This record gives sequence, structure tokens and C-alpha cells, in this order.
Amino acid sequence: TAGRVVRITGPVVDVEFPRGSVPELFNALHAEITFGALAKTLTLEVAQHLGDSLVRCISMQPTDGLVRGVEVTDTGASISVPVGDGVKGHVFNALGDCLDDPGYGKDFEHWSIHRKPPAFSDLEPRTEMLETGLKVVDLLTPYVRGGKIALFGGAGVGKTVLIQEMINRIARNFGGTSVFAGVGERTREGNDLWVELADANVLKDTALVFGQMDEPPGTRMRVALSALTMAEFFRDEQGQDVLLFIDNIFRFTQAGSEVSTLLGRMPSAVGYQPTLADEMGELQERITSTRGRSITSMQAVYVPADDYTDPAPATTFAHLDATTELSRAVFSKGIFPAVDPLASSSTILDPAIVGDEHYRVAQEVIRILQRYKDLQDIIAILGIDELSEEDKQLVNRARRIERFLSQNMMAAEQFTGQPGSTVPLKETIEAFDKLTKGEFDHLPEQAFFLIGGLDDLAKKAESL
Amino acid sequence: XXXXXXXXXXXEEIGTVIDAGDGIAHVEGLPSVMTQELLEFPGGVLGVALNLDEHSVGAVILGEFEKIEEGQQVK
Amino acid sequence: RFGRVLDAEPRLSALLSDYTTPAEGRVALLDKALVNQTAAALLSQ
Ligand SMILES: Nc1ncnc2c1ncn2[C@@H]1O[C@H](COP(=O)(O)OP(=O)(O)O)[C@@H](O)[C@H]1O
Ligand SMILES: [Mg+2]
Repeated sequence: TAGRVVRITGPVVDVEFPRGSVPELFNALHAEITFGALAKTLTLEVAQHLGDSLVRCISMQPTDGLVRGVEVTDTGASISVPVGDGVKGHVFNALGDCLDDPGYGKDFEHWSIHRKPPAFSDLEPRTEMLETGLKVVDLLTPYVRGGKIALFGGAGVGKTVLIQEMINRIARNFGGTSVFAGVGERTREGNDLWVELADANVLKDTALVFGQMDEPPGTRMRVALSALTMAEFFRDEQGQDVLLFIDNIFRFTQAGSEVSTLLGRMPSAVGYQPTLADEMGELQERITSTRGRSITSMQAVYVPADDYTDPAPATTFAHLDATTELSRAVFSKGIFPAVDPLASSSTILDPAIVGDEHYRVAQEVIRILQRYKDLQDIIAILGIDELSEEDKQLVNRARRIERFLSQNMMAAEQFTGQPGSTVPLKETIEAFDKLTKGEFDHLPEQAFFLIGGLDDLAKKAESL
Repeated sequence: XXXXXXXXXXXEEIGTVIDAGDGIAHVEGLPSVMTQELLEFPGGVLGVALNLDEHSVGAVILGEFEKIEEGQQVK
Repeated sequence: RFGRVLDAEPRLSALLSDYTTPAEGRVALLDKALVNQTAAALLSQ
């Protein structure tokens, strides 16, 4: 005995079941579409109970071709993804289907994507700094080994460049095992990544799960859970340390809104779903470094219309330990990676963790840039000349500090042709201390763009 | 015994427009219509069956929706 | 007894839902499938 479809509205499908055989929430159901070249087996996920033995489900595939009255069979379990050391090296989708080898993973151990987060008693905060080799990050927003990092920004400001750069900075040398969740990003980038990780030979040590934009919202929101399951398996069972890249996690909340509008739930503010914070929290709290093991996560967050006050970014800000924030304005200045020094933040930027020499320089730089950002309102009208000398001396080196935060990243080599640069922390501290104290105030601003370290600064200045 | 009784009890479709407004229509009948099926109306007008409810089908009208009216046959 | 049957048999119970279908055929099927003459008379009523 099994159920029947009785309503269809986009990817959302209502199914009626016998009186006593209603499926539990988040159970997976199978249905058939038999029109033609469009035919396929649909997986539906139970999202609600509507009463009278009727339940409302989210389709993981496009419903096109689904006719009313077709039978629907309950699997009795949630959507299950393959887990195991054999997962590494291959590409998967949200439903556990391998794309590189269709039959792969059918015989592996299967874990449910829906799981409760770790007990509070097993949580412990991390403080060990992670050295990436980017000046602005390592100085003002030091990442945490085993913490949660995020890259915010609008459209067309450097999510992908900086994300693959950080892949080169961490994953290229990380001794552990990596997972890459592509949540609603463009597919061409996924193919580029699948090729690049093989060129660099890193592929054999990382797993990829993709849910790109073309897919309907129902799976577009579950892809994150699908990959997080493999990440937390590598965490809890194998005991390895893990890197969990996710791009872009805003599309998870966007798919949540799309499915919400169909489920019939009333809209919140500007038009997101209610429980937005609850879904995002249920997702993010699972990505945590429990005692004795670690899962380092770098997330990308989209920001529509550059409205940093949009409820979704404003919500996701709460779950992150490090938050690099890109900006349109800094990008227009030609600065790259275009990080906003005053908006970005990191919780471990305190003297007890990073040391006094680092903290003092970071805070002096922040003070200089803040005074600059306050004088901008006059700078824009009357130019620098109107300012008093205590302000003009400050602005002259503020511009230089700002431009020196730029760096010639390895990823940009494919566009600019200039090779990449990695700098150690101590050299960055020395350089910015010298800058704030004025040992380089005599050089022109254009000398500072996209340098790298200090020796490269001298080499470039000599040529001008 | 129950199965045979159920089978004994169980032992070209055309619908009708019940509601029409501003480029959208609702259609009765068509139990076997597929979602996003290209329906056709008497006036030489097509439609896309977006929503399939328990009692009626929601169809966005393509082209001249002026030619649609209540009581028209849809196939 | 009839209630016990109709509760234990969920598919038969769903088939017994007939206010949308033609009531004459529903009555015919129920009578053919389903004794105390008065109880079955009330059931058909
Ligand atoms: N240091 C740099 N120099 C020159 N161009 C850059 C640099 N960093 C990023 N870019 C440009 O910015 C673009 C980033 O786009 P992307 O981050 O994918 O936007 P989104 O993620 O919003 O689609 C790239 O196409 C790249 O050409
Ligand atoms: Mg990108």
C-alpha cells in the first residue's frame, strides 16, 4: 500500500497516504514521470503534515511531467548520502549520485543528511591562528584553525578569485581531507575547479558535492546538508581534520525562501521565509570543531544590492568567527582582494592570542583608516589641501596603507599574468609598523599597488 | 475478497474554464493533465498548466487572453 | 463490527469516501461487499 499525488505547485507536491501509514518528516519518497525524454524518478522530501493523512513534500528534481494520481512510495528514511574514505576523489550531487561514475557509491555506507548538532558539552572554542599569506587577512582578520570563516560581498567583487586563492593557501598543503560544497554557484566554476584540482593533483584528497544554479530550490537547499554529512563523517568516524569549503551559502537561504513561498507560509520582512534564522542555525551549528577534532570552514556569502542590512547576511553574521567583507567601492579603486578593513573582523585579534606587536599595529592601522574614512566627506569636495597638517600627514600615509593592503594573489595570475606572492606574518607586521611610523611616506602611492612584501616594494619603487 | 471488490468498483478528456482574469485562467476537469502541459482553448490560444489543485488547474494564458471566457472547452 | 473492519482496512475506508463520486455506485459496492439486515440498512442510509 502506498500514497497518491493530489496537488502540484512547482516543485512542491502534496501526497495522500492511507490512514495509518503517513511518513515521518524529512522522509524520502519516490514518484515516476513517464512523459518521454523528460521521464525520471522524482525524490520528494516531506516538509509538512497537512492533516487528513495528507503531507506536503519538496521535490529534489523538476516536477515537469508529473501528473496527478500517480503512486508514491515511502522509503522510510531520510535522503542518504555515501560516506567513507572512498568518497574522496569523486564528484557527487545532493542525492548521492556520482557524476563522474554513475554507479559509484551505491555499495558504500550511507548516512542520513538530517542529523542533530553536537552536544553543547562537546564544544570547545578554538584560538590557534591560521596563516594564509595575505597581508590584510593575516593582519586585521586572522583566521582560526578549526573555526568558521566567511567571505561576504556583492556581485562581481571577488568571491571566486579569493576562494580558489584560499584553496591554494590552505588546501594545497593541508594534511587532512577536504570537502567542497557548491551551493548554488555557477556550474562553469565547478568544472573549472574539477579540472584545476586534478592539474594540481589535490583531487585525490578532496570530495566535491555540487548543487549548481540550474537545480530547483528543493535540492539547492539540501546540497549543503549533503556535503556537511560527509564532512562530519570524516570528522567523527575517521578522526581526520577537515576543510569544508561552501560557496555560496546565501543561496541556501534563498532556496529556503523559494520553497517557503510555495509551502504557503506567510512572508517575513523584505520577503524571506520565517524560521530563516532557525534553518541557517540548524545548518551552521553542525559545522563546528568538537573537542579533540577540527573542521575548518570557509564560506562565501552573497549580498544582494550590496545591502549589508539584508536579513540573510545579517543573520549569518552571528555564526562566524572570521568575517572578511568585500566592498564595491574598494574594488572600484583598483584595490584587490578589495577587503574592507573597517567592516571585516576576527574574534581572535586580541593580544592574548596574537601578541602585542601584532595587536598594536592592527589597531593603529584601523585608527588611521578610520580617520581617513571620516575625512572622506571633505576630501570629496575640497581635496586634501584644505585639511590641517595633523590630518594631511595622516591621510597621506592612510592612502598608502590602504593601497599596500592589496596583494598579487596566485589565482589572479590567469588574468593579469603577474605571478603570485606569499608573505610571512612577521614581514607584514614589520611593513605596516614602518608604514604607520612613516618610514615609507616618501614613495608615491602607485608604487604600493599589488606588491607583496617589502623587498618587492623596494624593487617596484626603484623602477618608478 | 476486498481487492476483487475494489477492482469491481473501480471498473480525449475535456475541461471547462470556471474562472478567467488578466492573463490567467482556472480550468475544471482534466484529471490526467501533466504539470506545465500546453493546454489549448477554443480561440486558438495556448496555456501553461502551472498549478494543479485538488479540484481545478491554474493555467497562464499565452497570447490573446481577451478571447477566453467562462464556459469554454479546454483540451 | 463494520466499524472495526472500516478502521482496520485503510484502503477500503478511503474507497468508502464517496461524496465526490456517484453515490449510487458507492452504495452498490458497499452493499455487495458488506448480517443484521437493519444494521446494513443503516449503513447504506
Ligand atoms: N587581483 C585581481 N586583479 C584583477 N582582477 C581581479 C582580481 N581579483 C578578482 N578579480 C576579478 O573579479 C572577478 C571575481 O568574480 P566573482 O568573485 O566570481 O564574482 P561573483 O562570485 O559575485 O560571481 C574575476 O572575474 C576577476 O577577473
Ligand atoms: Mg564567485
